[PDB]
Amino acid sequence: DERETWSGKVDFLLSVIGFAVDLANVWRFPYLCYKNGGGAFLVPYGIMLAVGGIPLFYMELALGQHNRKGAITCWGRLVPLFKGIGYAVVLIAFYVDFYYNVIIAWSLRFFFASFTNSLPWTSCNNIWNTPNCRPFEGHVEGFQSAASEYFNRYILELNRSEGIHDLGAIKWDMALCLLIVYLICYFSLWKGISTSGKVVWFTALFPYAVLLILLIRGLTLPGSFLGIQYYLTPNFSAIYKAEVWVDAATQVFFSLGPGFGVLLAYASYNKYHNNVYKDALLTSFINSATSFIAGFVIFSVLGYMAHTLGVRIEDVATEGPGLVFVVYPAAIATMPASTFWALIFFMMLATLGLDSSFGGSEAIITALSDEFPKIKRNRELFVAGLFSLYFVVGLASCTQGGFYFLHLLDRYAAGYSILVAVFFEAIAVSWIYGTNRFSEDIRDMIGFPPGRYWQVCWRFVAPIFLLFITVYGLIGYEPLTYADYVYPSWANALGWCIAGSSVVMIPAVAIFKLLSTPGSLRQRFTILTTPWRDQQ
Amino acid sequence: EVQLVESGGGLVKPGGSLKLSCAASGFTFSSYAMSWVRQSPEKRLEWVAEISSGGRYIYYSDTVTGRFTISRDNARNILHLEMSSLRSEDTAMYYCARGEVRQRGFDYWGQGTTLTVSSAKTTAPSVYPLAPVCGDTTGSSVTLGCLVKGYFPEPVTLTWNSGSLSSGVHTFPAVLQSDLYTLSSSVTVTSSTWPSQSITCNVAHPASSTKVDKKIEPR
Amino acid sequence: ENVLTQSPAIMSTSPGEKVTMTCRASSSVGSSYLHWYQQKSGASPKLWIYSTSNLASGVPARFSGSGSGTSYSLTISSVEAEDAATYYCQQFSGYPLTFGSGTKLEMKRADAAPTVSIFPPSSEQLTSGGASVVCFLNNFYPKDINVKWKIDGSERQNGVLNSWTDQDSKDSTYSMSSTLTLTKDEYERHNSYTCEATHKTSTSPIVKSFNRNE
Ligand SMILES: CC(C)CCC[C@@H](C)[C@H]1CC[C@H]2[C@@H]3CC=C4C[C@@H](OC(=O)CCC(=O)O)CC[C@]4(C)[C@H]3CC[C@]12C
Ligand SMILES: CCCCCCCCCCO[C@@H]1O[C@H](CO)[C@@H](O[C@H]2O[C@H](CO)[C@@H](O)[C@H](O)[C@H]2O)[C@H](O)[C@H]1O
Ligand SMILES: CC(C)CCC[C@@H](C)[C@H]1CC[C@H]2[C@@H]3CC=C4C[C@@H](O)CC[C@]4(C)[C@H]3CC[C@]12C
Ligand SMILES: NC[C@H](O)c1ccc(O)c(O)c1
Ligand SMILES: CCCCCCCCCC
Ligand SMILES: CCCCCCCCCC
Ligand SMILES: CCCCCCCCCC
Ligand SMILES: [Cl-]
Ligand code: NA
Ligand code: NA
Ligand code: NA
Ligand code: NA
Repeated sequence: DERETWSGKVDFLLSVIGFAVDLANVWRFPYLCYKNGGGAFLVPYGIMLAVGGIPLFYMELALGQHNRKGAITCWGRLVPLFKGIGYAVVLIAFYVDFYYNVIIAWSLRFFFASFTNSLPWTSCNNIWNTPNCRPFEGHVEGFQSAASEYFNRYILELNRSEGIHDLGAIKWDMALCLLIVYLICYFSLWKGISTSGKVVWFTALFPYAVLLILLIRGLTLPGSFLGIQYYLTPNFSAIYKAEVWVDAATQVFFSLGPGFGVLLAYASYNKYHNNVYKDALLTSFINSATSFIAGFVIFSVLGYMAHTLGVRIEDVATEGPGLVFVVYPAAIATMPASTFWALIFFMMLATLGLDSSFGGSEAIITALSDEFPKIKRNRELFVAGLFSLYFVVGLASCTQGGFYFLHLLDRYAAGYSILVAVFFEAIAVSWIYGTNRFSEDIRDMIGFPPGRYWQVCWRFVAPIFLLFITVYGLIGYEPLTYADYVYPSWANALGWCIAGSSVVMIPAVAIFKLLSTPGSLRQRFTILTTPWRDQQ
Repeated sequence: EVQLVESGGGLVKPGGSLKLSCAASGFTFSSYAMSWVRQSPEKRLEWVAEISSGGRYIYYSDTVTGRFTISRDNARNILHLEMSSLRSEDTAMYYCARGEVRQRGFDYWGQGTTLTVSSAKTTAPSVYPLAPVCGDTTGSSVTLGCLVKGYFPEPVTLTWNSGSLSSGVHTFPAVLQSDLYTLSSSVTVTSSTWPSQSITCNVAHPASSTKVDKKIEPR
Repeated sequence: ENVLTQSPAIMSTSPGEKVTMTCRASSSVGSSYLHWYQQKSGASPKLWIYSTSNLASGVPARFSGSGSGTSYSLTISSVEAEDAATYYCQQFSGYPLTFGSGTKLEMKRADAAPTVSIFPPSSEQLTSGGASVVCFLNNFYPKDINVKWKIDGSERQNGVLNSWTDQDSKDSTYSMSSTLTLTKDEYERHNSYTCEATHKTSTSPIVKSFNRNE
C-alpha cells in the first residue's frame, strides 16, 4: 500500500541532525584543531568535507528517499548482486549499539551523581583514592587526577580488573543506568517515527540550549581567551603532512555517518519529491557548525584551567571519553554554581548520544521491517526483543573490567568494516547502477540533475577519499592495548571475527545468489546487475 | 548550436496511427529529458508527454495516455512519438522541446511538424488569377489578386514572380469550409509596372503534386 | 490539472509605453517552477523567463517577471515593435504540465482607412460552373472591419469567406479578404456587384462595385 511519512519535515531534519551530532562533535573535533594547526586545520577539514564527506552524505540521503526501503531491501533493488551491503551495514549498526549505549549510561551515572552540594570528583581523600592522587591532570602516568581516580576507581572500578579475561563483579548501579537508556530508547522508537520524530525535538535541541549556557559561562571565566588561542591559532605548517589530511578525512567521514543505513532509513520515509539536496546541505552544515561551536565551549574552559588551576595545556587538551568524564568535570568542580553546570552538562552528553542511538536502531528496525513483514506487523514486539538482547549482553560492559570489553568492540565493531561497506556503496551506485541512472532518479525527485561536481565526487573522489583513509589506517595498525595492558592474541582475533562478520556478508551474499541465477556467467551478471526499477 | 528538428507528420485518417520523430543535435541528447508539446489550430499549447534522460521516467497528458508512446533512441539521437487511435482533436503542430531542469523550463524548441486528422480527402486547388475591373483606371497604384480555392489539406505555397516580387503582397491565411481550404493573395504595384512588366502567381500544393503558375492578364 | 488563465487575451500598446500581463493558476505554484515563453507569429516558442523572474539567454533587460503562489505577471518596461507576440506562461511543478491561455501583444498606431479593390469572377472559374467575387480591404487600423456584399441592390449575407492577416510587422496595419461564392448560373443572372466596407475611420462605408456588362 502506502508507506508512512514524517508527521512534519522538521522531525526529519532533527532526526538527521540528532543522529549526526553526538559526543564526537565535542571530544574529537576541537582536539584535532588544537593538535593539527588550529584554524589552519579547517583547510584540509573543509576540503575533505567538500570532496569526500558531503558527497557521500548526499548520496545516501538521496538513495534512501528514492528507493523507499531500509538498507537490505534498498541494496537488493539497486544491485541484486550486492544485496550483501545491506546486511553488512545492518550488522555493523547492531554491533555498535552493544557499546554506544553504555557510554550514554555513563552520562546518566554522572548525572545521578551530580545531585549534591559537593561534587565527589574534587578531592583526593576518599576511600577510592590512591596516595598518588593529585588535584588536577598532570603528565606522569602513575599519578592520576582527583577526577581520573573517581572515574576509574569509584564509577568503573576498572582498577579491580586484570584485563579482558578478568571482568569481575557487575556494577548494578551501572546496569540500572543502562536499562534507563534502553527504556528511553524504547518508548521513543516504540511506535515508529510518529513518536520518534517527536522526541528528537528534545534530544536534538536540548544540546544547543546547553551549548549556549556553557558557551557564555565559559567565555566569561578568567583565562577564557587564552583557550581560544590554543583552539584556533593558525599554523599552516601542519597542512603539508599527510597525517593532518588523514585526520581531516577520518573525522569528516565518521562525524557524518554516511553509508550506515541510518540516513538511508530516515530518508526512506521522506516524500518522493522532497528537496533532499537542500536537506543534505542544510543538515550536514549544522553538524560541522555544532563542532566548531563546541570547540569554543571546550577550549574556553580549558584555558580557564591553565590560567587559574596550574596545569599544562597539553595535559588537559584530550580527546574521547576522558575529556567529558574527567577533564571538563574537574573544571566545573572549581567554578561557582558547580552543581548546575554538571547537571546540564551530563544531560547534554546523554541527549547528544540518544539522538544517535535512535538512528542506529532505526536502521535495523526499518531494514528488517522491510524484508520481513512478520517483523513489520509486530514492531513493539520486535523492538522489545532487540533492546533486551542489547541489554542482556550489555551487562558484560557493566562489569568491573567492562571497559576492556567496550574498547575492543569500539575498535572492531565498525572499524574497517564500515569503510569497506561504504566503499562498495560508492562503487555500486556510481559504476554498476550508474551515475546516469542515479542522476536521472534525482532529477525525477527534485526537478534537476546533480551537478557535474557531485557526479565526479561520487565516481572518483569519494572512493579514493575512502581508501585513502583505509590505507593509512592499515599502514598504522597496532595490536589492541590500553594503558600498559596488552590484549591477548585471542582477544585480538576475536575482534577480527566481529569486524569481518559484516564485511563477509558482501562476498557471501554475492556468491550465494550469483550461484543461484540460471544461464551463462554473462547472462547471470546482467540478471544480477539489472536494477529492480529497470525490470518493471 | 543546440538544434531540434521534427519530422513525420501529415494527413491521417481517424483511428489511424503515425510516428513522429525529432532529430536532436548540438548537445548531449542523453543528458536531457525531452517533451512533446502540441499546438492546435486555435493556438492553444498543450503538453503531451515527457521522457526522462534515460527513458526510465515517462509522464503523459491524460488526453493522450493510452494512445501515445514517447520513446527515445539515445544512440541515434532521436526522440519519437508513436500515435495510434488518432482522433480529429489530435490535429495540431507537434513540438519537440528540451527540458531537463523543471526549474528552467523548455529552453529549446524545434520548428515542429504538422498533424492533420481528418476523414476528408486530399484534393488539389484551383488557382484563378484576379485582374482589376475596367472602370476608373487611375494608375497611381494597381492591385492584383490570386485565388486558391477548394484544396485540402494544408499547406500551399504562394509567391509572385517566383519570389522576387515580395513588397506590396498580402497573402491571407486559408480558411476551412466544408472540408476545403480557400486562400488568396493580393499584390500591389505601380501602374507603370503593370501590365508592361508581367506578374505571375506561383502556387504549390505538394500534398496533391500540384505546381501551377498563373499569369495575371488584363481582362 | 492546474489551469492557468492569462489576462488580457489581446492587448494593444504604443512603443515606449509600459505593458503588463498576468497569469492566474488554479492551484499554488512554487516560484521556481513558473516560466514564460514568447511566440512570434508563424514561429515557434522560445524560453523567455524561467523560475519566475530570470531572463533566458538573449532576452533584453526591458523584460521582468514577478509573482508567487497563484498570481504571476510579466512586465515590459518600454515596449518595442519586435515585442509583438503571444506570451505563454507555464507551470512545471505538477503533472500534467500546463501552459496558460496566452496574451497577444499588438502594436497601437494611427487609425487608417482601407484600400478596397473588387474583382469579378475569372473566366476560368466561370467555365467550371462557379462564380466567386473577391474583395480586398488592405492596410487599415484598427483590426475590426465589416464587409457587406450587395448583388445588384440586395445585400447577400450567405456564401462568404473572410480572412484577416496578422498585424503587419512593418506598418502595423491589418488587411482582410472577403470572397462571395455563387454558381455560374446564379452569377450570370445578375448585373451589379458591390462590396462595401464599414470601418471606424468613417461612418459612410467605402464602396467598390462593377457591372457584369462593362
Ligand atoms: C567548519 C564550519 C564552521 C564551516 C563549514 C565549512 C563547510 C560547511 C564548507 C567548506 C567548503 C564548502 C563546500 C565548497 C564547495 C561546494 C561545491 C558546490 O558545488 C556546486 O555548486 C557545483 C555543483 C552544482 O552545479 O550544483 C556546492 C557546495 C559545496 C559542497 C560547499 C558546502 C559547504 C562547505 C563544505
Ligand atoms: C530515575 C530514578 C532512578 C535512580 C537511578 C540512579 C542509580 C545510580 C546508582 C545509585 O547508587 C548510589 O549513587 C550515589 C551517587 O553516586 C551514591 O552516593 C554517594 O555519592 C554521593 C555524591 O555523588 C553522596 O551524596 C553520597 O553521600 C554517597 O554515598 C550512593 O552511595 C550509591 O549507592
Ligand atoms: C551558540 C549556539 C548555541 C547557537 C545555537 C543555534 C541553534 C538555535 C540552531 C542549531 C540547529 C538549528 C536548527 C536546525 C534545523 C532546523 C530546521 C528548520 O526547518 C527549522 C529551524 C531548525 C530547528 C533550527 C533551529 C535553530 C537551531 C537549533
Ligand atoms: N555518528 C555515527 C556514530 O558512530 C554511530 C552511532 C550509533 C550507530 O548505531 C552508528 O551506526 C553510528
Ligand atoms: C537480530 C535478532 C534479534 C532477535 C529479536 C527477537 C525476535 C522476535 C520476533 C517477533
Ligand atoms: C577515532 C575514530 C573512530 C574509530 C576508527 C577505527 C578504525 C580506524 C581506521 C583508520
Ligand atoms: C539472501 C541471501 C542470504 C545469504 C546466505 C547467508 C550468508 C552466508 C554467510 C556465511
Ligand atoms: Cl566534526
Ligand atoms: Na546524537
Ligand atoms: Na558528528
Ligand atoms: Na498574460
Ligand atoms: Na487568454
